[PDB]
Amino acid sequence: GLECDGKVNICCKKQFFVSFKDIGWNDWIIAPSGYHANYCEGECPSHIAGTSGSSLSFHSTVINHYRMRGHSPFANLKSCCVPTKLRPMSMLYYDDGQNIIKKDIQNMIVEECGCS
Amino acid sequence: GLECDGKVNICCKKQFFVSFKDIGWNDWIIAPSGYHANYCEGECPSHSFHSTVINHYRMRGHSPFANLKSCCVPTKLRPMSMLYYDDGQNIIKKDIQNMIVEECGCS
Ligand SMILES: CCC[C@]1(C)C(=O)Nc2ccccc2C(=O)N1C
Repeated sequence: GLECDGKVNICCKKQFFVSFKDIGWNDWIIAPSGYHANYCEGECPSHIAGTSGSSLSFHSTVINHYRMRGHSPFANLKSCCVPTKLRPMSMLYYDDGQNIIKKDIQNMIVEECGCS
Repeated sequence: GLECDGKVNICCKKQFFVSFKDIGWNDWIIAPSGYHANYCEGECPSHSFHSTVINHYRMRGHSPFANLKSCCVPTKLRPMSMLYYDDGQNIIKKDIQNMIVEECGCS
C-alpha cells in the first residue's frame, strides 16, 4: 500500500506511536511500554474505492461492478481509508485468569492501508 | 460479528448473492455459477485491538482521531475454490483469496 508523504492526499499509512502510559493501560501491560502502531488516513475517491494500494481483490471487483453501475446501496456507500493488513506483537500483561501472560496479540500493527 | 436484519441499525453483515451469469462473468468463470459475496453496512457510534487503541484515543480529545470517523468494514474475508479460463483459454482450479465477507466491524 501507500505511505504518507509530502503532497499525498489519498488513503495512506502514517506513524502512530502508542504509549500505554498515555491511555492508562500500563497498570496491567508490563511490556512493551509503547510501540509503533501506525494508522490509515486520507481521501478515498471513487477511482480508488475498494483498492488495497495497487491491488483490487475479487470481492472488491464484484462491489465495484455494482458501484460503477449506480446500484444501491453501493453507489451511495462511502469508501473509508482503513487497515487491510495487520501484524501481531508479543505482549507481557496481567490477565483476569490470575497470572502474568506472554502472548502474541493479533492485529496490533498496521502494515497496509486501503479503501473500503 | 453481527448479521443484518431489518431491525439492527449498527454495523452488520448484509447477505448478498452474486450470479456470474447476471453480470456476464460466466464467459470466463466455469464454477461456482454463483456465490454469497456479502457486504458491510451500518452506523459506527462510540459504544480489532488496533481499532480499540484508536477508540481509547478518539474518546479523549486527541487531534488526529477526534476528527477520524469510524466505518463499517469487513474484518474477516474467506477464500473460495474457483474454476475459470485464464489468459490462454487454459482451465484453472484455484482457491481465490478475499472472495467472501465473513464478518463486519467498525474501524
Ligand atoms: C491490545 C489488547 C491486548 C490485551 C492482551 C487483550 O487481549 N485484551 C484487551 C481487550 C480490550 C482492551 C484492552 C485489552 C488489554 O489491555 N489486554 C490485556
